[PDB]
Amino acid sequence: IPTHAPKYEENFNPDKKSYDPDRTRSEINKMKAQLKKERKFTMKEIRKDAK
Amino acid sequence: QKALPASLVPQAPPVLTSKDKITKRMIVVLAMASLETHKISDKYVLLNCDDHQGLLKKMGRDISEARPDITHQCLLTLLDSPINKAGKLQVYIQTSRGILIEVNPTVRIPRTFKRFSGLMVQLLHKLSIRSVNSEEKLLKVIKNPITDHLPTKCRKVTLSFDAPVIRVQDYIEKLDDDESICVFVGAMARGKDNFADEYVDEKVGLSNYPLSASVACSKFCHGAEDAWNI
Amino acid sequence: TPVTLAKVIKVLGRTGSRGGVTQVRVEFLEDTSRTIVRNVKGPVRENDILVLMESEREARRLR
Amino acid sequence: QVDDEYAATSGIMDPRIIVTTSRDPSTRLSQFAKEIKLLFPNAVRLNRGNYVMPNLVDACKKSGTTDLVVLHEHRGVPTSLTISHFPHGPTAQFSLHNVVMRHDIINAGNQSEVNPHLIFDNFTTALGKRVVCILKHLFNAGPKKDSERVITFANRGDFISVRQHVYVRTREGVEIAEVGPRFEMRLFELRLGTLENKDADVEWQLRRFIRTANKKDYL
Amino acid sequence: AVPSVQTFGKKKSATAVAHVKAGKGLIKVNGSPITLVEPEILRFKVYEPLLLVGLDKFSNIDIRVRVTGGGHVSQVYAIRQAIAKGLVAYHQKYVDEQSKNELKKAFTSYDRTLLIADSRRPEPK
Amino acid sequence: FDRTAKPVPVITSEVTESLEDMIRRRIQDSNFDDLQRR
Amino acid sequence: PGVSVRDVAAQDFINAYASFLQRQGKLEVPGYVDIVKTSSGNEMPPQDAEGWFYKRAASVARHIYMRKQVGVGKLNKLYGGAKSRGVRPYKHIDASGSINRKVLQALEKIGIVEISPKGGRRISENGQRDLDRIAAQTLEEDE
Amino acid sequence: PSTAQGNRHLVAGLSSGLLAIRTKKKKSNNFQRM
Amino acid sequence: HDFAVTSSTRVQIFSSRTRQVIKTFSRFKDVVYSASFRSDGKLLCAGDATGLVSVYDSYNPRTILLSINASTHPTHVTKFHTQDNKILATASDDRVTRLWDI
Amino acid sequence: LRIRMSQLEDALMVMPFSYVLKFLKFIDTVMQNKTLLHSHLPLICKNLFFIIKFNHKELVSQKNEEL
Amino acid sequence: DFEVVEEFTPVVLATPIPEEVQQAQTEIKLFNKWSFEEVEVKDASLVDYVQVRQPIFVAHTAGRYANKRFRKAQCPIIERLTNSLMMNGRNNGKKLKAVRIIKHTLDIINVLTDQNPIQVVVDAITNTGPREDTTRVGGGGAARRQAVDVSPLRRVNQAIALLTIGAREAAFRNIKTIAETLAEELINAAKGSSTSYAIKKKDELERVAKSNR
Amino acid sequence: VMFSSSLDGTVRAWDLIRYRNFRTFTGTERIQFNCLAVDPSGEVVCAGSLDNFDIHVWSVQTGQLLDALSGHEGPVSCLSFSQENSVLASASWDKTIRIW
RNA sequence: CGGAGCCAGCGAGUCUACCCUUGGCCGAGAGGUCUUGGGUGAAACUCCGUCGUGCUGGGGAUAGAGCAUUGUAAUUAUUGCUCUUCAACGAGGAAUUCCUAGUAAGCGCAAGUCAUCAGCUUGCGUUGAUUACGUCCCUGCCCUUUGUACACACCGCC
Repeated sequence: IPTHAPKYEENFNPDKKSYDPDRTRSEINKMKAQLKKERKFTMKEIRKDAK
Repeated sequence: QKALPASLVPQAPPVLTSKDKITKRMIVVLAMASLETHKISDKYVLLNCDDHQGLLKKMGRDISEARPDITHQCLLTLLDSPINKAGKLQVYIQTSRGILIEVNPTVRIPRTFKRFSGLMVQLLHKLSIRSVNSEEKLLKVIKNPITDHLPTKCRKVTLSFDAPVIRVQDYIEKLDDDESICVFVGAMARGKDNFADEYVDEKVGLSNYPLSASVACSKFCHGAEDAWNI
Repeated sequence: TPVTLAKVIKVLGRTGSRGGVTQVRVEFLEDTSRTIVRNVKGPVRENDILVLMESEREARRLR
Repeated sequence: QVDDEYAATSGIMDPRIIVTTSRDPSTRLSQFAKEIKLLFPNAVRLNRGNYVMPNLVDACKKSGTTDLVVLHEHRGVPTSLTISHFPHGPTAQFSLHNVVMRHDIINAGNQSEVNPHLIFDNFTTALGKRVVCILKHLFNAGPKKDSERVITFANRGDFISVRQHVYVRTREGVEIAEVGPRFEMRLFELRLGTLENKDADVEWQLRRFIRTANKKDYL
Repeated sequence: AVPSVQTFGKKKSATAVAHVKAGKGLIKVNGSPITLVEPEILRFKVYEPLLLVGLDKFSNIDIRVRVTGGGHVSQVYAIRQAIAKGLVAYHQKYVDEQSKNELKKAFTSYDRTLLIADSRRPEPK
Repeated sequence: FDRTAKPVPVITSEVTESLEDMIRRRIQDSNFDDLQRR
Repeated sequence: PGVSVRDVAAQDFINAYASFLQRQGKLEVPGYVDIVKTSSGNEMPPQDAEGWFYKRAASVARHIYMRKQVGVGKLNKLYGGAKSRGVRPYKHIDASGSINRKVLQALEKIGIVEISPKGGRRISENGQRDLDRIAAQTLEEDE
Repeated sequence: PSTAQGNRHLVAGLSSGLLAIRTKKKKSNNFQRM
Repeated sequence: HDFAVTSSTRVQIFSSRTRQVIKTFSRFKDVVYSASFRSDGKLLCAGDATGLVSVYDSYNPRTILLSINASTHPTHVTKFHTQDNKILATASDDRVTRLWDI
Repeated sequence: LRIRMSQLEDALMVMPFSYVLKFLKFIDTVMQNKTLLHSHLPLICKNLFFIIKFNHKELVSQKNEEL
Repeated sequence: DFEVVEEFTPVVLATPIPEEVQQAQTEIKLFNKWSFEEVEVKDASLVDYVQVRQPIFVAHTAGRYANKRFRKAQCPIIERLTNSLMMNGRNNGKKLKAVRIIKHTLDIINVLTDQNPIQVVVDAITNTGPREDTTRVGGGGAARRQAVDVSPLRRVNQAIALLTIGAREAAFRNIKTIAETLAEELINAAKGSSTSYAIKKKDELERVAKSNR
Repeated sequence: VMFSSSLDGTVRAWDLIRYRNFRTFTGTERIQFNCLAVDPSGEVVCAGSLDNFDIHVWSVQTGQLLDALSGHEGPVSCLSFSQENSVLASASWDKTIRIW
């Protein structure tokens, strides 16, 4: 039977995301998540003080 | 008078999985494995008897039941046994927390312990592990009960110490040409050998001595190899 | 193994059976006078036939 | 007192209620509709899918059901309920605003299912008496006086806060606990025929765009 | 001037009007013959009012069916209902009552939904 | 600027204890309103 | 008897008339045939490039028999369909106007159809005599 | 075969890579009432 | 009125009135060797150089009905019984013929 | 006695025919002690007549002179 | 001897009707091919639950069988097979596709085993339905099973279920389709070959019931 | 015992031993009854009117109105209990027989 | 992938020389253009040739080239179409929720009705099942414990 080696990262953490080996696509994914949460919080707060 | 095969060059055996409920094989089920993960604040670990004084006592449990080393050294024995190389075995494990893991024959389980610990953390939290060559998926958490994945003609026995002792060779040649054999062995440090009462019709044993877990696995595998001429 | 057939004559009610299992009282077909109490799994009604792999065993409750 | 299209069977007869969703509901709306059918008793739930509303109304009012609660959602979050009383009676349709449900929060046990007590807070106008009658003739008449669940419809500036509580009466007061869904519903329309037509005469509907809109309550 | 008979066959929203009169024996659904009624696996659902009683009942009468509404299977159920109760009504009015209730007995022994639809639903449990 | 209608009330601890001790008073003195049998 | 296009099915009229307009060869295939896709939603051109134009000509002949008077917009909205456009849900598209104008001009100069009042084009007299005859020989050869 | 009832064939396939087939083949209703 | 010609890695059914290929069977992996019709003329067996007898139904090349995996040697002759209908005799380069119930 | 009248016709219907035969043995012994026969006459009559009325088809097919 | 004349002129219609269609007025066959007479249920206790005594023309009787308890014991068993074939999320509602693949599998059942495919599928039902089973007697959750018998409606239900889902998993990613895998399954279940998913599952259920009887 | 229903709104029961009307069943809606049907095991009497579309189900042991069965859309013309399996069959002028 | 046949029901206030349409013509395509007047049609389905269990041709995210429509003016590429580039991704654990006939589920088409909704909501038809329809054994919730109400019968002090 053939025998493959298992791919896994060492010192795994689920809460952190996976370490992508590109610093210009992991960075855009990080800052897309950052603008989504800050935009959502910002416009939530301005519509509730408008209320 | 009987001719040869048309091709004497040796093919690799077909690696079997739960998607083949036809072929006669040997299933080995490592029951009551101690595979739990835990947080440190920053870090995730697999619960040992030795990575902590009282993380297990803070979780409530006792430290003697957090033994992943013995399912590690069973998994090494089963996947270095010749029946696994010949492709007549697959290894299911089920955690004491009720998590069923299917273990491919094609996997290379790492030889030291904490490499296996770091493998088990990512298996328990990502529910799947691919190969380095990334072509197939070779260690995965699947859905309970195990009888949905075991072959449709499969005698399911369990291993103990207090049972009518048999010999593995004549016991395996008792069963017929398409029947597999599912052997529930307990991967505890200690405990009652009743971990699989609801799946099993025959509770047997291998020796008259208190038999270790991987020694019971290797005994049943070597008996199966002699019964199937491997 | 020789099997035997038995027609339901009475679905027993108010027995304290486990749900999804109903006691029943069946009489045989080779001698249609002697009965035995069995307990079946699926939906059963009167005068339908069911198949007994053994008939040397009366049924208790299940609970 | 009991008004002119409820007076025939006010306390003579128990009601009979159907609770049904809008069309192809989400799972939280199905959980919500189960919560509404075991909010008020002798209510059963009916799986609306591929049901036309005229023959649904006709099948209900010849099977003998007293009234119908149709629930409308918005991505899980339920937004409307229409109560249609069937012997050519009224439909009060409401919007639901702050919905928190027990299937969302907590396995806190099971409910109580007793004929509850009912609290109505400051329904002072005649439209308030009308909506009190339409909200309480979908409950069972005459509970036991030691029934230990109460529900409350409290008007808070045209926003009916709706809650459900269980209670014991201890030595120094009364200790309350919150069961079931809390709301603030608000009536946006009454009309005098059933749900089938929308050609019925309107007794009340809110005027959103008049310039004296936010000056009064039950406008 | 001709002895003619009109019946109706309904399933969910399909509806089929069948005119039966005396003639040479032609059975036409929507202008096309009956042997063109698609989806072609339910053509025997359309045929069974003919094959249950024999084509010698249809050898002297011509039927025409106009089918609107519905879908494929609702239209074949409307067609077979219209054909069946149109043959029954023709043999009632212009042939003898003994063949009338022989036809009713044959269709009702096969399935009475050839003659009476299941119409108003649901049940509020 | 100006707006159409008073928006939906944000439920606070003080208003939930307001209707809470309201119904404490109500179900203490049992002055509630149900139907009666005919 | 009484022969027509209503008397014979879809396939047995369309491919029989396609064999007819194949072995007559008076068709003027567009030349940019073997390239085109009959729509914008079919990732490629038809599998039987030596004759799919004849089959389409027979199909529009049958369809202009059964309907009264259609035009190229009607034939495009007819021959269109759904599309696996990507990850998004699906919305209906149109067929290919150049191919439809080419086939209608082809059988226009053949003489089966002709331009009518209100616009569009109907069966001519010679084509009306022509179309049901090949269905009569369809039943004749498939007796 | 023995019951061919139509155009009858002899076929021979060659090792050259080709196939050889040799076959043997095979007014008014008023006026008619008058 | 039809005949099947076994060339390399395809079997073509010709018609006996036009002499063109009405239908063709091309989904073989190696050289197809034998191809015969059943006595009812309803289905078509073809032995292949990999020892895989594959029987389709005639006049439908897309529905392979069953693929008997015979010997690992090339199967050189496959024909149904002429009296019986449900047995198929395949001889191969294994010096042994086999009768298969289909 | 301690079984109730609502589930007595079920209590007597649950039991099989071997228990019916030993119930008949019980009744046969109890009507020799004529003290507790006469203090339970309608109960003995009701139970015994329901038992053999329900099990009549099998009882008349038993072949034993003892019974 | 004695003979009845009951038609007195050869019946010809103006609409031409095919010869096999007008041959179908002497006997009702399924898809005008498969006869329903001499189709017996070779295992008693399942006659009166597998229904083959009203012949049909196609497996699309739109009658209502799910509003009384044992009313689905007289849906024809071809249609019960069809309805059980049209189930998963992919193939829900598609009864015409299910009827079409039932037609294909009866054609290839007959062309493989040259016998009546309705008799083959009836034998497959009566060989597949398990005659014993285990319930889990609880005791609060004490993992012990007790063997019960099993009623004939449950045997027909579980027979059709085992056959159809065995055909699905046997067609899951192989070259064969659902019609060909269902044909192989119905043939093997009819003769009882222990190579089928369905009667291997029956033998397992009956053997476990024999074990903790 | 013998049961009778009349146009004055009452079903009532008659002992044919002591010749006493011992039971009288009325509804709640003031309707006139046109047909009745009793249980075999005479626990329940049942009656239908020609102006109410419901069926009125009374217990005989107590006197109360046990149920009002609803579902006909036409006046319930006739009632009958099956003598063996005790299923109720009503049939009404909405062209419908119904089995309860 | 490439052709073909076919089957609905809701609904009915318009930019009236730039909106929406019938038809002719141009381009493979989108779209253009010119005249006419102010809803026809669904998808799943059915049939006919070809492929083939393999990141598969299932996939289409990502990057390039080209043709247009539009936004003053592309000037961060407005969106459509054509050809390449073929990443990720293989039905989803423990647990958990809902569900009994035109029901679950598949499928499209319209509307947008003083609250709500367009990051969607509500209608409308098309196709349409499997399994319970028993039971209080488990989990709970409820009711009663004088029979009262008039006979007959049963019960016979929680």
